[PDB]
Amino acid sequence: PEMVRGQVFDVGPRYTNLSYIGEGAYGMVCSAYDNVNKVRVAIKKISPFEHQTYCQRTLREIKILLRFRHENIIGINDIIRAPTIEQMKDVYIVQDLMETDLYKLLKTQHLSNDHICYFLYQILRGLKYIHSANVLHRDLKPSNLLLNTTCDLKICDFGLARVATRWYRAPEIMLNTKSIDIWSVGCILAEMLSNRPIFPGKHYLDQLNHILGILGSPSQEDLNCIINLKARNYLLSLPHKNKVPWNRLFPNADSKALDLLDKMLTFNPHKRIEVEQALAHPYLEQYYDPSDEPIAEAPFKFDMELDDLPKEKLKELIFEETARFQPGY
Ligand SMILES: O=c1cc(N2CCc3n[nH]c(-c4ccncc4)c3C2)ccn1Cc1ccccc1
Ligand code: NI
Repeated sequence: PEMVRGQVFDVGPRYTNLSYIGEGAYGMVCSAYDNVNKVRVAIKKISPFEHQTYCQRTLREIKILLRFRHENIIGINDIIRAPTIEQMKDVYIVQDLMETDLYKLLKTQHLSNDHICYFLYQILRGLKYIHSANVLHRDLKPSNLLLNTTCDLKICDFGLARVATRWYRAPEIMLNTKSIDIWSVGCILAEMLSNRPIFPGKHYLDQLNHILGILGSPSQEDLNCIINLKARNYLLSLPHKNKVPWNRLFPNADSKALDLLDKMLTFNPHKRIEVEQALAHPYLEQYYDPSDEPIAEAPFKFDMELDDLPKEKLKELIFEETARFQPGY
């Protein structure tokens, strides 16, 4: 078995010629050659069994990604884990290999207005499907937006996905709602326009300050909803902040792109634009095609209350969910 950065990757004999992609808290992504399909694939190693929260994420992503089928959403082609539950410490999720991600692309490339428009369309087409299944992604960021050589976009990382970095987090998450994904897509749109994050806060306080520095001081109506007391008081203790017009921050940006940006980056989630209205925005006219925008057959529903389940039980559910990919099923 191969070793990638002192981490073992037990995916052989089928998957070999491993190469590092990235890593998180309890997982590592590599690329490898599939000796059956004769292509390179992406493999995601997960070690979640010590924590209940990590077990919940793993099971949700596996369940959601195996039911969904849409061009702009990553699937699961294969899953590797030990023959027995006692020996299963890791789960390897095999997925389509893409050329890069938006995080990497925005670090080296300046995007044309037509490419910002096209990438934005595919995010919203993907999210149109997700939201139609009554699911929120809850963690849309440039690293979760995969791109291939022909500019096809796929949304990955459904660990935080639920049935309806802090830089892409909606203010209502920071002040205690498919609207949270729209906020993230708004942040991503702004980063595509300038190659830098619009709200790069070092901490939540710095995050809220970055937000108010552009949007201006929140209105009474915006501070009317259920809000955390510490957060509400903090905002009430701040000196007035003026709203910075969108053309001052993005002088070169397409005004239609700035109209949609404004509607997505709305403090009040109840006043924020929805996915379908965003797809119909004049800015996405050249790509908008409701004939070619699939929705889910029925809303996604989990059979069990996963949050209440002990980590040992979640492991069993994971073992059963992953059984269909084992030889002799
Ligand atoms: O869940 C996923 C799946 C991911 N990928 C799998 C599919 C794919 N195809 N092409 C690529 C790619 C190709 C070239 N450059 C970058 C990416 C991926 C990346 C990536 C991130 N995360 C979040 C994560 C990672 C580790 C632990 C926990 C969470
Ligand atoms: Ni292209």
